[PDB]
Amino acid sequence: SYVLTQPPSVSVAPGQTAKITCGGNNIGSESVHWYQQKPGQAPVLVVYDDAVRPSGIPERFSGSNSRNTATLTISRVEAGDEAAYYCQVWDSSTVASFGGGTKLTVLGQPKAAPSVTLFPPSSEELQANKATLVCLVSDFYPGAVTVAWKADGSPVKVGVETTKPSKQSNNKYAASSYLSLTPEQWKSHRSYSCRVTHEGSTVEKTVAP
Amino acid sequence: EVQLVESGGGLVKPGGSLRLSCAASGFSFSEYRMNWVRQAPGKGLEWVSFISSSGTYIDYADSVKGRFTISRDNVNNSLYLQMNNLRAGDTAVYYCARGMGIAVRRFDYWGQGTLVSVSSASTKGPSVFPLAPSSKSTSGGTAALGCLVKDYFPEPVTVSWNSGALTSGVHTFPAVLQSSGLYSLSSVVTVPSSSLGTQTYICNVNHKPSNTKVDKKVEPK
Amino acid sequence: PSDKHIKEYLNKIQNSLSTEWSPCSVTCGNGIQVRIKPGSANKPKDELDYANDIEKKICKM
Repeated sequence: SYVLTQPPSVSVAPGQTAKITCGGNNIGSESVHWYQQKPGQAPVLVVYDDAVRPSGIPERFSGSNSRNTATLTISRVEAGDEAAYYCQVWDSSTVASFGGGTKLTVLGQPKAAPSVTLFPPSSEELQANKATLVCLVSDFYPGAVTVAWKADGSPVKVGVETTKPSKQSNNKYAASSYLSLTPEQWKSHRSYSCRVTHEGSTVEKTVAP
Repeated sequence: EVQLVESGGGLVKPGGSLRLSCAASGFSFSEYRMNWVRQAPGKGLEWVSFISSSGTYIDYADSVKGRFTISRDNVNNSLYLQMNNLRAGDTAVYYCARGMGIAVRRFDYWGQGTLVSVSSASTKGPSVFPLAPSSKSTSGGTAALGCLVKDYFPEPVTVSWNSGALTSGVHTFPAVLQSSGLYSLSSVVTVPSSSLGTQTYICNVNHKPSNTKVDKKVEPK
Repeated sequence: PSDKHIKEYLNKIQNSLSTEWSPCSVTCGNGIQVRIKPGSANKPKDELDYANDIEKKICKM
């Protein structure tokens, strides 16, 4: 199975041209396809075999595949193009394979870094032989963040459950992340950190027992 | 004039089984490769299985190998996916996709999808825990207290503060849908650090599905 | 004439692909003509293996 890797987020202003990359070593030798998935609806094939378009798709959508990078270019971007875009390959010698998806965002506001707050387990939740760290992310734009947890200094990926980013009343985005611990693992370590990455930059909050 | 309508999505216990359908119209079903593609909430697309025009060739993603079995009825123009011993990671929106291409293949037409949700989840009231303000911001101009509303089912929950009298700095967050099938959420209000110790702060959690109301006092520890 | 170009061209003429030779891929240069090997002429077109069921021959232009 061929692995494809796309950037998580991609932002641009209305009328400008956005490029969504799909990387892989010697991906130029493979035939890539592209899909648009607007929130709630089914994917729509916008481009197949690298650069050919199905009927009805506007000329604004264009695909190229050179060396280690396939690219779906979107020209004169409209707000309606705000969606998720997945590259995909399936050579008959292997099985199908999708990229991770790229969230296009057409910018109607200035980019905003996220505000983070991290709450440690409550003495009343330790009471019930449980422990939940609450990391709340708010007031960011575009709506695309990565959340990572780090006990002492190592990463933790079990017990983590994170939300979709959801628009707020101010038109910025919010998200929450919960890490479930046992009361032993809580007092085990000297530190626990919520690291939130957004548009290349990171905000990290720490709590200690 | 081409449509793909999936059916069979619902709730199932871990280790149970389900069977999805895809009813195809507007194209000679019997001479097209069909596929199933699923998408967990907030995550990316994942190919699951494909069956060729006749059914001679069949493959599965390693994820579902051994437990899922794809089948098609070319007389009624229908596709099926029998899913056994379902786990939590199987929770996702399942699509049936028409395949096109010989040596390098694509998915040209997609249905709207059917939701499969595998959960050991039943109506359950929340455990409401206080999120006391951090002692580092207790000295300043502003602090953030809150409430954690954990493990409840189904939606919704209503959260207020001091019985509707405190709305200014309130931020109630959208809930997370855990692997277990239950919900959790938090509600934070921002207050002046001076009013800690003089003003009382109570979050008013009400989960009507369980006739459960909780008003939890939140104090600085 | 790369294996990539032969595979993409097959999808281009999928409805036309037949037992007889196809139009040459190219109008300026060199390409390939493709056909379904007589032995595989009653095989569905989505089930065709690119190597063992497709006869390929270069066309000079």
